[PDB]
Amino acid sequence: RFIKCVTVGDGAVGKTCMLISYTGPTVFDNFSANVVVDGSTVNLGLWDTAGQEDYNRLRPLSYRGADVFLLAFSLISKASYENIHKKWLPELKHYAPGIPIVLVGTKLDLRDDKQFLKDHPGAASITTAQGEELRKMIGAVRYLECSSKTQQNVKAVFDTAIRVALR
Amino acid sequence: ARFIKCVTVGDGAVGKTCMLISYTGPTVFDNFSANVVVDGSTVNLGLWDTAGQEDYNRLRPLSYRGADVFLLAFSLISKASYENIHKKWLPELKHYAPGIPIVLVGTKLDLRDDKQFLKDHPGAASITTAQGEELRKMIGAVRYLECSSKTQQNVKAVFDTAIRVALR
Amino acid sequence: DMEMMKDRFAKLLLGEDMSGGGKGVSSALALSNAITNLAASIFGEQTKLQPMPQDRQARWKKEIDWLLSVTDHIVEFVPSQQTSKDGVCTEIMVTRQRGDLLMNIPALRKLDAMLIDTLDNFRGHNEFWYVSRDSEEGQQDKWWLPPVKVPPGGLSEPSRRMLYFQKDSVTQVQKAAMAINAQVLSEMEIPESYIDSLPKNGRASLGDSIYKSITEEWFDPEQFLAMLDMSTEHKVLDLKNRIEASVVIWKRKRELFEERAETILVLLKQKFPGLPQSSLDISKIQFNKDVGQAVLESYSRILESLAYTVMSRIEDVLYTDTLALKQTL
Amino acid sequence: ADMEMMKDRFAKLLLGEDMSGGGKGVSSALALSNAITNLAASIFGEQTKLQPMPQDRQARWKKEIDWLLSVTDHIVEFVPSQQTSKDGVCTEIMVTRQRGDLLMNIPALRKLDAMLIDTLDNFRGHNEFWYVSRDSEEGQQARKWWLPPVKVPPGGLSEPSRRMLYFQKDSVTQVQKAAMAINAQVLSEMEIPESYIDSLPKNGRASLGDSIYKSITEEWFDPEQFLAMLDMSTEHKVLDLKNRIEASVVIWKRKRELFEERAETILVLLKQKFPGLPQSSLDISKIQFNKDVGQAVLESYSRILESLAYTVMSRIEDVLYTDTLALK
Repeated sequence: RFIKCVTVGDGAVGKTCMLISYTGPTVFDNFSANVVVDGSTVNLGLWDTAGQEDYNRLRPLSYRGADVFLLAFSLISKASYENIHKKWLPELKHYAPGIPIVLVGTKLDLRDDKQFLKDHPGAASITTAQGEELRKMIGAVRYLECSSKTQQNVKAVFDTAIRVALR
Repeated sequence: ARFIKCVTVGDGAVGKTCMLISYTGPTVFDNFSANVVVDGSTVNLGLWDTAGQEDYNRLRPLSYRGADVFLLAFSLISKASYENIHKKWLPELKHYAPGIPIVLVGTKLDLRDDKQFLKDHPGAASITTAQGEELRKMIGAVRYLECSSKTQQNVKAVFDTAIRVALR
Repeated sequence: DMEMMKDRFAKLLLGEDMSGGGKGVSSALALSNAITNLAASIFGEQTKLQPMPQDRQARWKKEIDWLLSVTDHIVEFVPSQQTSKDGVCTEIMVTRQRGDLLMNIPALRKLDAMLIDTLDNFRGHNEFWYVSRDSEEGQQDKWWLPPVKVPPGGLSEPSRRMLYFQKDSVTQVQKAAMAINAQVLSEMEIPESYIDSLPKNGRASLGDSIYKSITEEWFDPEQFLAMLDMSTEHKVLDLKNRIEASVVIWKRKRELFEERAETILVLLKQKFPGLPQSSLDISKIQFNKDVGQAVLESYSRILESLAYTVMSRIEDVLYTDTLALKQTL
Repeated sequence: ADMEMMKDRFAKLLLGEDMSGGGKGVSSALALSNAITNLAASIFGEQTKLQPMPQDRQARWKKEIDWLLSVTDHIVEFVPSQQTSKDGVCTEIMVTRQRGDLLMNIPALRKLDAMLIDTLDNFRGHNEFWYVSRDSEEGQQARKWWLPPVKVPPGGLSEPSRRMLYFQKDSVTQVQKAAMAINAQVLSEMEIPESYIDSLPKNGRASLGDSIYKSITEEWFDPEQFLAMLDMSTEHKVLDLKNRIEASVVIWKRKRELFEERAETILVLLKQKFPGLPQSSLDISKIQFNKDVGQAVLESYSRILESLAYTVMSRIEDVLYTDTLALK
């Protein structure tokens, strides 16, 4: 068995940090390792999409033969939230309809940080309920909120991707 | 679209590695493969060294498998290396690769009629082309060439013929 | 410069498969991705129109050298002659860099250097500046980029002058790169898995009405396209893929329809110089085992997209200048 | 200096030996496996005397093998684990740790390596025995022709010298076994390639066959007498037997357990009775088609370490043999 898992979404969302977090100057090379799932072993292939948000022609392989997508937005950026439906969904639904999506909300440590939000008035916190609306809207298989700093739910994210890509 | 494995075998101090390095470029000869156009043909050539196997045989377990031609090498200045071609090596090839062509190469051609070298090296003793040719007919090699890594004389001819015989 | 290089090279021999099972990708695909990923990390920090900070520059210079350096060893093994001081001519085999690498790699290094050069022309003081995305002034498309600000009542004409000049310089760089990319892609082998995905014939791939248009008595590729819905970039993409699919089939009388289709392809390139890569392009890259072409394609690709980043970042200033002038006359 | 040489080496590896760069080369496993063997050959071809490795070559050897081995630092297991924050929050994470089979064997072998260089290093300084140019005058008095004749004093070696020589020979033969075991082990973990399985004859009898197969499957069994029943006078004949039996084992381990055990006890004696007998068809077939980088490095490194051991062993024995002659 072989799984291709691709992290997609805007810039400054933490795509690469999430992956560096999960596994281990922010550089994530294509990574592949054996993991056991409920009995037998699968080969997990993780793909970063960093830079695509800036120039689409940068990453031609992003969508090809993908088994599961992690759509990621920042919990402190409403623009990143809007783009999940305005920009990223039309792409995956063009190149790979019917491939499962896992909604990931990053920067969980910053969301209720009253101090940080005061310091960066432009940043704006997305609620869980708001992330669930977004899950049901883009037909994502599951919504999870995580943090690279903290590491909360990060494994839960990939555990979901792994499980869903073997359906 | 047709791959050739060309393994060169023989004793120590016969200069296999050298011949190989001279043909391509202590010194290493890494397994080297490259497209070579021979007689209008676009062949895929891969060259193997056997250095060190003359000492420990278990060192190079991939030496004979899938071979297409062999370069059997002896030093034109060592009679033992000439004797070992048929006493030691020919038995190995007759066993592990029945039916694949052998090209007999006599190395160190620059030294053979070197008056001063043979003088200051009493133990070295030159071998004649006739004597080399006798060995060829005896072990049943397809051709015999005398070459030299220092000058590159007939080195390129050694392999041209090897490839030509490897092919059918 | 040891423990740093070592890692990069070793991660590549695993072919992405860190289990060491060699269920990884080709050494070529591993190299294509390594380059892609490195450019994203370095270029991603270039959010402002200013020189690349000395250490990022150093990282870039040395890391890419490592990855590009495999091409130094990709050779043609050809017969030649040599002649000793003594007079003797002996035949030898000789080793020269492969045709498509000799000229193209240094061309791409020139392009690389041109772009780093162009960012360097903004060393020190510029008339435009950047603000924090999340400050007050920041709230006044790609939301992650620090909004650029420009002096009220425009930009000094000598400032606008150089902006336009570098943009042209960069745009010629972008085109240069795209040409090399397109060239590598045309010479990359058509994967066995693509031919298998192909429909039974032309009509099936083209669709009923498209097939009738390309097979009429007279054909005008200009009228043809005007007739079809080209409103979205996805649609042009679908057409290009359908036409491309045909051409592959047919190239296995029918030459008219075949020539007709290739006429459209060229027009598609001309009316849409910006299109994402076709199914075939993707497929070629996906399966390519030629490490030389792997390097040529991805290097040209990242350079195309660096060129674009700079074009993008210039165009911001200019658009911003324009708006501030339109706030008066 | 060590950028130009290093990058160079790793490049031709990425190229799978296919210097035309068209990727029609060889797996990364096999390229590395070859690189390890080729380098060793090159380094210990010249190390032809029982004396310390020329300090430069020793540094070459250390760094060069260091480069090829580094792939193994990155071959991992990706396993579920946990960590607790400085505040007592327990987070479930995923950890990387070196692959089992490498975590213990790579330092094991690196150790065997240093043990061999150390054995040569003990011969730093003056020795009672000396060496003579192969094609000189004193070398002409000497009955593997390429090794420079060894010479010992007229009355023969001291007891202390002859004693150290024995002590080293024991030490070195232990290393040869340690490596041989690591080699035999990794070989038994490597995938049996499809081509091999397409060469297998139909039945247990078909491989052996009729005569030998009866023997193995009889009511009683004695492995020594089984061999004494057979002509074992040449390597080829023993080797053809080992092939015959391994083919049958694969046939059986695929279908009976009694014969499977008896066969395995014969292969076991074959290791005792004829150590230093060539790799089998099955062994060679494994190495040929092995994609596993970890195992490629494991098998070749053990292999060359085993063979450097033999070399040093032979060096010692040439001294002890000519010592024998100098007394008699």
